[PDB]
Parts: sequence; structure tokens; C-alpha cells
Amino acid sequence: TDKLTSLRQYTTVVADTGDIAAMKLYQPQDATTNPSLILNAAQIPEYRKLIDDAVAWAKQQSNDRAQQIVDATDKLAVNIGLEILKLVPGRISTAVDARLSYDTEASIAKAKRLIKLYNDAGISNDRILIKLASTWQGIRAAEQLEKEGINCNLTLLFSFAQARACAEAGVFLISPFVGRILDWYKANTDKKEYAPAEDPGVVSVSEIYQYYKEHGYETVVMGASFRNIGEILELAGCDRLTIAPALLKELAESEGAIERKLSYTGEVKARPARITESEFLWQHNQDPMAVDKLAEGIRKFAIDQEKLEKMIGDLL
Amino acid sequence: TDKLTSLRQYTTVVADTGDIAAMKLYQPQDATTNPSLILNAAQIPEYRKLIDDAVAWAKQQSNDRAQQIVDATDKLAVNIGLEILKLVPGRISTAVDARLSYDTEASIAKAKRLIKLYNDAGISNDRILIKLASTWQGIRAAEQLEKEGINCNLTLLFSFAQARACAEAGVFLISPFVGRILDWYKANTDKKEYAPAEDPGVVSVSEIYQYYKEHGYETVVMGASFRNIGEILELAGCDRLTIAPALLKELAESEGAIERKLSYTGEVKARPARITESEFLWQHNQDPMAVDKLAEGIRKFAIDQEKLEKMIGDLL
Repeated sequence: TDKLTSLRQYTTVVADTGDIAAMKLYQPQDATTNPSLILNAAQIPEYRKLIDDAVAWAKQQSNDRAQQIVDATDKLAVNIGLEILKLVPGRISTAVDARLSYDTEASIAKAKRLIKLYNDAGISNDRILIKLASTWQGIRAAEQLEKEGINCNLTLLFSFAQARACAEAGVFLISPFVGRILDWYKANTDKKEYAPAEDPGVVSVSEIYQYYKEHGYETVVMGASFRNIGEILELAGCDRLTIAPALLKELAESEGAIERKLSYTGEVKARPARITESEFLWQHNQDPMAVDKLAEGIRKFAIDQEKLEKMIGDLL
Repeated sequence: TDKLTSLRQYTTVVADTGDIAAMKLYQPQDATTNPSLILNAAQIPEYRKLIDDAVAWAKQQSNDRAQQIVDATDKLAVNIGLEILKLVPGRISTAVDARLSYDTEASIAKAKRLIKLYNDAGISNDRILIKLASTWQGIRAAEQLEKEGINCNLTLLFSFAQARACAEAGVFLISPFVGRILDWYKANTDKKEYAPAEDPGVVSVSEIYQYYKEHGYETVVMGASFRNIGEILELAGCDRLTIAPALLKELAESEGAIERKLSYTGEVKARPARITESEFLWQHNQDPMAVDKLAEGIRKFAIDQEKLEKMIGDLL
């Protein structure tokens, strides 16, 4: 059999894209999107109807241009999610405006607004994951949202401090990155080549996985961001993995069964006291890579959000 | 005349070192130290008496080894400051443990402890500046300390967001860095050489200076960290400048008068609303250089603090 089929025995496959074409080809359980993937998806010719639809809807909700752009942009993200939900049995992850990453109250309000739009379309909360950056503020926002019946996907997770804080907040799922960690080491270290087993990103997720299972945390661990299939295979056994269409294709075209790599067979251990904000900040900032990448990831998502608003603005 | 003498017409000269030998040679108004300079100073043979003195005092305050190391380390920093105060008419800057940089409450307590040690030696608060890293937590700590009669030196200032937040908190003085900003650009940019006027560090302090004087803020602007005298001359006119002995020597050996570069001759303008924590975090993290350097500066100061404790530990 092929690698993709074999991987499904140990790990739930998730497609990292806003393109419905990939959903039909690989039949993933869930799908994930982010501001950058939404921008790209908005370029797809067949998605034109989704855009006009968002704009029309927005103009019917208010006559304030400022508010129309915001409504149109949020509605487009939701419209794309709706198309995807017609092709997958699981969940769709939709991100809150990255510009609100350091504002807990604003993030909670935005998340509720997105949930409202999905509900207005008849979609219940159990088919959605609101995605937020894993800053201290985003984690605090998620803790509150989960208590209110809104499940979250905590992304841009780079340091162990972020992983620990997310588990203690009881979030539904986390998206620890692999590829971007490798990018940092290739650019800031002498070593430019890594064997799958020594890939910094792979080591990071493996340690997070162990810590989570070892303490009985129910938060789903979903590795994200990949540069090659080697990273993916080295993480076989991870709860879920969200993979780009290009790598999904490679797995499906490579023959050979694979073996499970990530497992925890011991007994659950007692959990420690919760980490405080001060300890979180100290530990997160002890990691040069995590410091750079979290801030950078937020900056790029914000830029793409703005580009989308620009595009929508010219259609009003 | 020489450059040093000429500079004193426009700017208050401060010596950046814990070595009293420099105080006698350049007769600065104030002196600044930090964890790294204290560690270096502890290596100076004539400073042996200051160390034995700190250790002896510590052992007389308690019989708890853990507490003795902390007391000995703090007392050594104060003993060095005391020696310096005998040679300068102004103030001495002494830093709080960098490991507490993200903990407001702990930083306030540590600062009060250092003030207590200086007071026990008969030194009043007007001859001291407690130095803290310019994280949001350090700025909030400083705002409280100033209200209690304790003047602070906010250091490791890299972004405009930090500069603005410090002014709004009413801190006594800020130490915006110049040299380390240049280091970042030389390592992360194509351009490796900069004319004094285009030096990123010089531009940063100039903009901060303008913003402060333009709005009537009383916080003293003291440029710190230099790589060459070109950066220093380009900032002639800055309230104060703290310079390493090596550069002080170069200025004193170069003949020729210099001209004032930094000035604000307009009228004071109204101040805007205060920046919030969310806005501060968004703006600070928009600056790739500031993100890297603030976190890095704190890490290095913490490492040197630990090395000092190690050294003191072997003497108990």
C-alpha cells in the first residue's frame, strides 16, 4: 500500500488548505485554514462566487463601509469553511484576525462573531475550531471560550512553555509547528541538513506529545507545517497531522508501509501546579527560536489579513 | 581642545563601568553598571576586599546558605557602587536581578531591597538609580517605585513602543541602546557598513529624543552601548551618554571641537492618550530587531548573575 493509507492507521489525516479540490482527492477527516491560506484561496477562480456572496451579504447587514469590509472579510472565511464542511466529516479551523493576538477581550469577541456566522449558516459548534495564536493572551482567551462551548485550535506553538500553558488551559487542540522550527535552525545555525530523527521540529513535537500523554491531558496534538515527508513519517502516531496538498500527494505516490514512531505506553502521572504568566514569559523568552518565530508568524498573518481587506475593499 | 572636553558642553558624560580607575581619569558625573560589568569588576584584584566584605556581612545577617549567597551577591553590587560614589558627584545605577524581568512584584521587592542596602550604608535615594529591563512588567514596576521615592533607569530599550511606555510611566531615566541595534543590522541585513548619520542605533535614539522633548517629558534620555566614537559624536546634545572607558579614552585623545547634533527648539505639544498593554505588545513585536535584542539582553544578564552567584558560593 501507499504511505498515506498506511499513515491513517496511526494518525488522523488533516488537509492544510482552503482548496476544496484537495478534500475530494485525499478525503481528510478535518481541514485547517489560516489568514494566508484564505488569501490564496480567494485567488481561485471558482471561488469568485464565494466572494460576491460575502460582499452581497455584508451590504445587506449594514450601510457602513468600514463595517462592510469587516463583515465581508469574515463572511468569506466562513463561506470557504462551509464549502469544505460539505466534503469532510470532521472539523474546519478558522482563524481570528491576527492583529488581535495580544488582546484577550478583542479575541474573545471576534471568536464569538465567527461562531455566530457559522451558526447563522446552520453549522453547530462541534464542527468548528476557532484558531488563535498561542500568545499568553490567546491562551487566556481560549480558556474562556472553551468554557462557553467554543473549541479552539491554538497555533504558532514553538516553545515548551506555550505547550504547557495550552494544556493547563484545557484547550481542545494545539498545532505545534515543525517546519518553521527547521527554517530557523537552517538560517541561524551552522548545521544546514538534518536527519528526520534529529530535525529540531520533530524533536519539539515528540517532547510535547510525551508530556501531554504522560500527564493525561486531553488536548489533541496536531503537528503542523512540514518541509518534507521525512518529518511526517517520523511523527507517525501523533494524534493528528495537518499536511499541505503537495506533501499529501507525495505520501499517496510512495509505496511501502510505515511504522508507528510516537507512543506513550506508561501510566498517567500527576500534574504539577499551573504555570503563572511570569514563569511563562521567562521560559518562552529563554528560547531564541520561539521568540523570533511566534512574533514573526503573527506579523505575516496580519499582513495577509490586510491584503484580503484591500482586495475586498475594491469590490464594495 | 579634545573631543571629551568639548562633548561636556552639550552632554553630561557618564562612565559605563564598575572600575573606579575610570572614575579618576575621566571624572564623569554619574556611573552605570549592570550584571555583566559587576561580574567583570569582581575579577579586579583590588576588589577582593569588597568581596570578602560582602561575604562577611552576609554571614552576619543569617545562617541560611541560600540566603547568604543572595545577600552576598546584592551586597557586592552595593559595595562596588559605594566605592564609585566616593569618586562621582552624581548617581550610580545598580541593576535588579535580570531573572525577575517579567515579574513586576518580585522586581519591586528586589529594588526595595537594594535601596535598603544603600540606605544601611548611609546613602540616600537621590544618589541612586535602580536599573530594570524595559519589559512591560519592568515599566509597571518602575511606575510604582517612582511614586515611592525610588528613581529608576529603564534599560535594554530598543523599540519606540518601549520608549513611549517609559515616558508615560514617568520614569526618571531611560537607557536606549545604540550599539546592539547596529549589531543586529550587521548580522541580519545586507548592509554591513553605516555612516554615523545612518547608523540604525543613532536614528533610534534621535527619534526617541525628539519625541520626548517635543511632548515635554522630563524623563532623562541617556544613550548607551557604543561601537565607535562616530555614534557618540552624532548624538552630541543628548541629555546624557554613558560610555565605556575605551571610547572615553579615544574621545580624550582626539583633538578638535565638535558641534551639537541633537536639539529641539520648537514648543511643547499635547500628549496623546496612554498606550495600553495590548497596543504595547503589538507595536513592540512589530520590530524584529527589538524582539530579538530585548529577550537576548535579559538572557545574557541572567547568565552573568548566575556566574556571580557561583563565584560567591565557593567562598562561603
